[PDB]
Amino acid sequence: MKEPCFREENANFNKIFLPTIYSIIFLTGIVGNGLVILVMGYQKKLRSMTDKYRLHLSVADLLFVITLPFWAVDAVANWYFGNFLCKAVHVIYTVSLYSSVLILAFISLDRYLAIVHATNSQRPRKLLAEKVVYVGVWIPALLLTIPDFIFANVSEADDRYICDRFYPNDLWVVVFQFQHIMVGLILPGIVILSCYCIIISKLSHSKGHQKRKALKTTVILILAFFACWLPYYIGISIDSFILLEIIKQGCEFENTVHKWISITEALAFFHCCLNPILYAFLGA
Amino acid sequence: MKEPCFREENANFNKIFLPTIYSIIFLTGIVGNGLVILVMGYQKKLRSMTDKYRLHLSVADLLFVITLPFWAVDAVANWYFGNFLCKAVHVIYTVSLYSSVLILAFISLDRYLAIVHATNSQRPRKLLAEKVVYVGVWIPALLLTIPDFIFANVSEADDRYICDRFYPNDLWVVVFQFQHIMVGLILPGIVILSCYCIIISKLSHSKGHQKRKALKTTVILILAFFACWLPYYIGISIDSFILLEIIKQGCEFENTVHKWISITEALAFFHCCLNPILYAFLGA
Amino acid sequence: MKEPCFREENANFNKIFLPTIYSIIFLTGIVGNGLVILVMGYQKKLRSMTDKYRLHLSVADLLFVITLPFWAVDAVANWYFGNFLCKAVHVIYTVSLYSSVLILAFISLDRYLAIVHATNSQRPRKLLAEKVVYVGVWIPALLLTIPDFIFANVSEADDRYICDRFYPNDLWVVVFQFQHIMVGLILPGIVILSCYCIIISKLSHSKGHQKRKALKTTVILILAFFACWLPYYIGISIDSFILLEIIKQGCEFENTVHKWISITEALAFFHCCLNPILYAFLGA
Amino acid sequence: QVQLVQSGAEVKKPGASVKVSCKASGYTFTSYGISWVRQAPGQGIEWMGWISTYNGNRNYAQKVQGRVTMTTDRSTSTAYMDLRSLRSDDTAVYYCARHGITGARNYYYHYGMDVWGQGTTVTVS
Amino acid sequence: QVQLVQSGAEVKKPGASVKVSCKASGYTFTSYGISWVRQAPGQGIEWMGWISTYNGNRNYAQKVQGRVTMTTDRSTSTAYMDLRSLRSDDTAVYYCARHGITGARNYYYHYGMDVWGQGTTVTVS
Amino acid sequence: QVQLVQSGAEVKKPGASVKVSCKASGYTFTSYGISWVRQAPGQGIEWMGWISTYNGNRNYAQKVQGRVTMTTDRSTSTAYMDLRSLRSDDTAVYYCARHGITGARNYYYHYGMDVWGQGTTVTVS
Amino acid sequence: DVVMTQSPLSLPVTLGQPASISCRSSQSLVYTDGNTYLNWFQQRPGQSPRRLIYKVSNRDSGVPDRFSGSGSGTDFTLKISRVEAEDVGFYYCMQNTHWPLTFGGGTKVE
Amino acid sequence: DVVMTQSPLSLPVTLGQPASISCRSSQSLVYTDGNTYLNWFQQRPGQSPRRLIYKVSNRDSGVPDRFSGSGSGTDFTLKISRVEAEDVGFYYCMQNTHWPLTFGGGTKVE
Amino acid sequence: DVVMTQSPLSLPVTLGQPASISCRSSQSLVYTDGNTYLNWFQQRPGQSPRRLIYKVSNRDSGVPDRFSGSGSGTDFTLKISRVEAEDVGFYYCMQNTHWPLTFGGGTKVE
Ligand SMILES: CC(C)CCC[C@@H](C)[C@H]1CC[C@H]2[C@@H]3CC=C4C[C@@H](O)CC[C@]4(C)[C@H]3CC[C@]12C
Ligand SMILES: CC(C)CCC[C@@H](C)[C@H]1CC[C@H]2[C@@H]3CC=C4C[C@@H](O)CC[C@]4(C)[C@H]3CC[C@]12C
Ligand SMILES: CC(C)CCC[C@@H](C)[C@H]1CC[C@H]2[C@@H]3CC=C4C[C@@H](O)CC[C@]4(C)[C@H]3CC[C@]12C
Ligand SMILES: CC(C)CCC[C@@H](C)[C@H]1CC[C@H]2[C@@H]3CC=C4C[C@@H](O)CC[C@]4(C)[C@H]3CC[C@]12C
Ligand SMILES: CC(C)CCC[C@@H](C)[C@H]1CC[C@H]2[C@@H]3CC=C4C[C@@H](O)CC[C@]4(C)[C@H]3CC[C@]12C
Ligand SMILES: CC(C)CCC[C@@H](C)[C@H]1CC[C@H]2[C@@H]3CC=C4C[C@@H](O)CC[C@]4(C)[C@H]3CC[C@]12C
Repeated sequence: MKEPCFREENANFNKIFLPTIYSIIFLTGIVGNGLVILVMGYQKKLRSMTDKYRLHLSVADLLFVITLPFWAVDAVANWYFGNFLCKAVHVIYTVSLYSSVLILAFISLDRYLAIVHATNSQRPRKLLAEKVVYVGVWIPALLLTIPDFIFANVSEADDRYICDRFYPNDLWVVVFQFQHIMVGLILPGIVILSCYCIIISKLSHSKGHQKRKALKTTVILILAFFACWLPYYIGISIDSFILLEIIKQGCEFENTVHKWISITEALAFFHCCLNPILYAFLGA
Repeated sequence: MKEPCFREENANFNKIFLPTIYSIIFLTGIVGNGLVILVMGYQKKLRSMTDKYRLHLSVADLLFVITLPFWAVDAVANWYFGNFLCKAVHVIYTVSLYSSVLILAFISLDRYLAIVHATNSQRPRKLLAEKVVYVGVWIPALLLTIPDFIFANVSEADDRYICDRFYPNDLWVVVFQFQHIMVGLILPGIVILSCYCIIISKLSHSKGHQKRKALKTTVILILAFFACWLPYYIGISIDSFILLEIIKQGCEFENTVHKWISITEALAFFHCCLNPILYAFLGA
Repeated sequence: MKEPCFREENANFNKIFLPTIYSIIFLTGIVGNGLVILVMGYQKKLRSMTDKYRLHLSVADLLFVITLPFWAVDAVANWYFGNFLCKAVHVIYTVSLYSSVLILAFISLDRYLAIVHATNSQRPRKLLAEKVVYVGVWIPALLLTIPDFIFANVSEADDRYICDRFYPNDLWVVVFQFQHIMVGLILPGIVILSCYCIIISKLSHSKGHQKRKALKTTVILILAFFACWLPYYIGISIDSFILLEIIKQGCEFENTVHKWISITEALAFFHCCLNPILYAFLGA
Repeated sequence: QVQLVQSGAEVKKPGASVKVSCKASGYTFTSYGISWVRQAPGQGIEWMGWISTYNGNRNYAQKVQGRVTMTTDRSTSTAYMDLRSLRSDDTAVYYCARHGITGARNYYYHYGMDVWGQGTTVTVS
Repeated sequence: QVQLVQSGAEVKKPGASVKVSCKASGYTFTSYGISWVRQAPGQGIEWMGWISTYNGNRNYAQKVQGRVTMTTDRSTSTAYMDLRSLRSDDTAVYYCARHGITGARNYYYHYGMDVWGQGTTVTVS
Repeated sequence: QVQLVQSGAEVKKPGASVKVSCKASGYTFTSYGISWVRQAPGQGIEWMGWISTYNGNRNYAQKVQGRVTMTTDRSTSTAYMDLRSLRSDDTAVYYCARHGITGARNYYYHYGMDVWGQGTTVTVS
Repeated sequence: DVVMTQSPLSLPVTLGQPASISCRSSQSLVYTDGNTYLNWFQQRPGQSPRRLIYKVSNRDSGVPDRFSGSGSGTDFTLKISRVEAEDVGFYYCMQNTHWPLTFGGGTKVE
Repeated sequence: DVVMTQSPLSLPVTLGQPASISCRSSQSLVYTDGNTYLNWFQQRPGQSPRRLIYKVSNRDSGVPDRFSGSGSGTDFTLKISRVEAEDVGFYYCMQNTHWPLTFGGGTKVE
Repeated sequence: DVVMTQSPLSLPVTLGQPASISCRSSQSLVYTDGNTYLNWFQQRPGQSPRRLIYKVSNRDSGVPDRFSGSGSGTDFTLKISRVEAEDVGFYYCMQNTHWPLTFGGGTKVE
């Protein structure tokens, strides 16, 4: 029941910024993920507990990377791939990042189990890496895409086909944004924070050199994860709050936060291409 | 005796940019500093020369990190903590960064003494790490906050309480800015530059593997320190120069440099959260 | 045969951004390059195959770094060094980056020869590092500067001397931009991509620990190289395309791409100061 | 195919209120806004207002603001426009036109003006 | 409490000069600028100028610029406004109002207009 | 030294066309644009158009646009200005002035207006 | 806000030769991205207006080749290369770049 | 620069019922951050002007609840819910958003 | 676009004392970088115009010290500290900040 103002964005800057970031991410992710997949699955033919997690993470990152050219084309020019490809691209994009973040949390939990009390950790670790991982990371990721699989379709306006997500009301958008941010940030973030601290608290009892290596590594991992993800989720959260009509600063702030969300969503994709560097320490 | 123009800044962008950077720095700094304090002081109960420097640096970084939520609240909303809390926050903020940079210089000097001539370096190193460090880093840091302890108070304007630093004239502002930049940049920077170069010049005489590790590490440290600190001090220096009426390009340049100083001051706080990663090589 | 629009740029932002980036690059590059030159050439007096490549790369980076103060002065104030110094600075700037990128490619090729088939790689490696490297990297770099040595001169306009590159027509500019991007990006990039992948494909046959170190290192190198170079070349390519009158979005896009090229050209110089950190793993 | 159907012609007394209905069929009703426009006899086509039919942020024109309301219904996929303070010059032909595009990530207003309704005429005496 | 006290009423001949003093007490004088304003008999309140009392970058109004000066004093915490080229229409009531906020990191101008002085009247004949 | 030389005076009938040539010597012809300007008898100097002599993006003025063309030649280092639809008021003195700077990385327009040609006069009867 | 005038108000044309109708806006109808939005509507009597060309110089599917538009900046026009007996009706030009939208005056073809 | 007019110039009101005074600016008094600054001053005869409400619809401490302001964009007004015998004086509305500041015309309450 | 007026149109001056000529622009001639471009031209009869001062208050090499300019914002002027017998001619002030350029009206010195 208020005056609508439509979004205005820097299209000229986006048309140059999105393709180059997408190209960098595509090249680096293809290189790293293909190399690690070739190293782990194709040649070893005998995998340990951590190798399966690495392979799952690499598969998720490659699945995310595959859809990047479609996003680049959409950013540069009109959508030219049809409704079915729009749905498939959206589904893959939603699945891949959820899978990657849940694999991050699962790797953290496996390290917790393996490091603190390893005397009786054989059976739980084996069961977690064999059976629980599937129903933990892949099934919920597939289930959460039903709204994406249903409500995503291409719209015809003038000449420009629009591959967008259409929701019948703002409530649907809000509930889905809150669920996305809640899961993705809160759950794995809390798991990692309550995990690594206890791990290196227990390490310092009798080991003198592994403790400093772990202190350096966990801080690196936490810094990278948070610097990649926090601004995007902060933008989404404040956008949801202003969509709930509890934040009223006008709507120039709304255009500013929309630009912030777009730029940070473009930037946050570096996680997929940067994961293979971070998690090359698993076997030691 | 000239036309005053008041500052105009991108409040909408700042209200989103400052909270997220502050949140990232707060999380990473709390994690790393708490972990290193727990590792060093709480559990070891027997410290070497480098461990004391690490503990001092961690304490300084934690002291800086503690005040971050107040800055975030001030950036987002009005000041709501009173005059005494304003003074205390300003004092802690001024103390912590001075302490951290002087500890950086002292660690560099200790490495110089320990590496070049270690045959007769026992007594000077022990004395420097036992007695000299206090009167070197902590006492001057406390003494330099007397202007901050005196001239910082909250101002009432309309409804908005302003936790700011008030100086009776521009000369006081200039003298204090020049002293700040002079000390913080010139002294430790010159110490580190004239230190590490001589260290690795002496290393290459008879060692073949430590030399390349040191060449990689000192360059990493120098690059991180300079990339963190130089733009902020450059902005402060040119602001002081234009305040001295020796730089006259109008005052659109003045608004631009004020925005640059604000953004770079927000960005330069990454040093506190990034120190624990850099200085995990001290014991080897 | 169309309406000309002249470039409009953010001079106020550039006058602060270029000096600080140039200062950071100058300090870091001088430090690192001087230290590595002192380590390798001045003291060793007996060099292996990789040390010669390191020395060549360091010399190229130092040559690039030397000209930075002239660029900083030109960005801040008017050109005050004359025609001959303008020509010399342009020639050194054109030579240094070509030399560095070709040395990157040559190091990659040497690693390819040394790692995959080292049984019969003695003579080709020795010949490549002794004779071929000169006519490979230095001679073409010198030859490509003839247009720079001829067409670069200072222009007098009002009071401001302009150290710029003057071409009699747009075709000359286009042909030279296409040749620059083609060589610099396509050739070494393809060499590195087709090189490192095969290297680590062959490593995994019988080695278990070197494979993960190489997988981490090659990904680091590729990510750094591409993140440094791709946006600049993308800007140059799209500028050439819009100069060929096959891209017609107005010319606000033209001002935006010119600003993008300027900023990215300022940012891409970090490669020279960051090379000594990346390539400290050559001897192992 | 996509189409918009309006109601029948109406005659009303001055000072009364009128309700006009616009049923849209053949496409997703919750992805495009609806603009109501008027054509007076012997006068150019003049805009009055627009309703987004998705978050319902209606917007008016100063000539008509304060005397008109717009209300949508997703279940019936219909748009209703109520006009009060009826005057002598309000006798005209009202059209219901699809205007703008609304989505989660695309909320512009220059993509539309394609399909029009059959148009309903109202007179006063 | 915070207050501003001005000088007494004055009568002057045309072409002379007048000095008006404004003593501020109860707060830090070097944190808020001072604006001098005039109220003419049977006319709206009209602004003339502002002095920052901190860096002394005074600013004027085109109606009065070229014939007025403003000078502050931190030790006595007083503001002085000298007016020359006195005319017949300059008979009015002058007020000294706190305006704007000045600080090391806060130098805005929309935080003020709170407290006024007692106001001094000057006449010409 | 740097100089610009124009052609001789000309007399023409109404409705004809005129060609004026401007030879620039002493400097690089492909680094500065050329602006053609007119001075009428008893009237201020009035601009008509500019040619970049480097990429040839000429630009005109609405008073003259549609009846004038500009063409450069690098080999002879000359600028030509053809005027058609000749009228009675076109009798005036035309000047060829160096204007603006053009380069690979510097393409501004506020650096120039330094050197003028000798100026050629054309009359109609 | 933007006001337009159409020229001519009335254009009687004999069957068999092309015709033109020109309208100019108050200000430049160029959006931030460099694109321009202006469409032309034909209304036969008793019918709802029909969208001939949507973006300037671009026509929809399902109309003859005779209609074609051209223009830029502030000046836009539509030319019919051949007048047919079924091309009689009212013609309007409207812009959708600024809020709110504005229609044209209206041109009658006889 | 900004010019204002107050309405009405003179508002005689009988004791016991509310009254209203409205003033509109030449342009929109919205700053870059989305906030708006406009205050209302009451001047009793022989006294200095008193600041009733500082930011539009926000009043200072120490004044009765009877005064209240409302408005946005270009149009602002102040309503007194009940007229008391001590509410006689001049009323002005001024803005502090652009340099320089401008006062209102002045309204007398009888 | 920018229009200028020169004052005075005709300035007869006796030899031996300084003179002044002032011109003001329609709008502020300040570019984005804070610099201003305005030059003054002297044209002797039968000769091409000569560039006395290129940027306001800055003169070229090869002219006497008598000419000097000053001004800012919208108001600019040129003062000749001493009138010599060879300083007779037309004077113009032109700006090169906006496209297109505009010349001055023209001042005659007698
Ligand atoms: C419609 C889309 C989103 C469906 C995507 C499903 C496909 C791509 C996913 C679903 C579950 C995934 C599998 C999950 C577990 C493993 C075991 C691992 O050791 C190798 C990869 C492998 C075999 C994955 C390959 C990719 C996979 C089959
Ligand atoms: C994706 C973008 C926006 C954020 C990238 C943030 C991460 C990837 C960056 C931010 C700070 C960086 C760290 C800064 C300092 C060091 C110390 C050095 O001895 C090893 C690398 C290490 C540990 C860096 C690794 C990469 C790092 C953690
Ligand atoms: C008013 C504020 C700024 C005063 C801050 C003073 C406090 C927080 C500082 C001053 C000196 C500091 C101490 C200096 C030296 C050491 C020895 C070290 O092995 C453990 C920490 C410890 C014990 C520090 C703890 C923090 C400390 C006590
Ligand atoms: C705080 C922000 C603005 C600046 C951060 C700069 C520092 C932290 C960044 C800039 C360049 C980075 C370096 C770039 C390349 C390498 C090589 C790699 O094999 C180890 C990490 C290392 C050495 C990085 C460590 C972090 C680093 C030094
Ligand atoms: C006009 C400018 C560009 C000419 C630059 C040429 C000079 C600076 C370059 C050309 C070839 C270069 C040499 C190429 C090879 C070697 C061998 C190496 O083991 C030490 C450095 C050394 C000796 C280089 C020093 C710098 C050098 C001499
Ligand atoms: C020059 C600017 C614009 C781009 C800099 C990009 C390069 C230098 C940065 C981008 C991402 C960075 C990497 C991010 C994460 C890690 C993991 C850590 O355990 C070692 C360092 C390492 C491998 C960093 C090295 C430096 C790095 C590769």
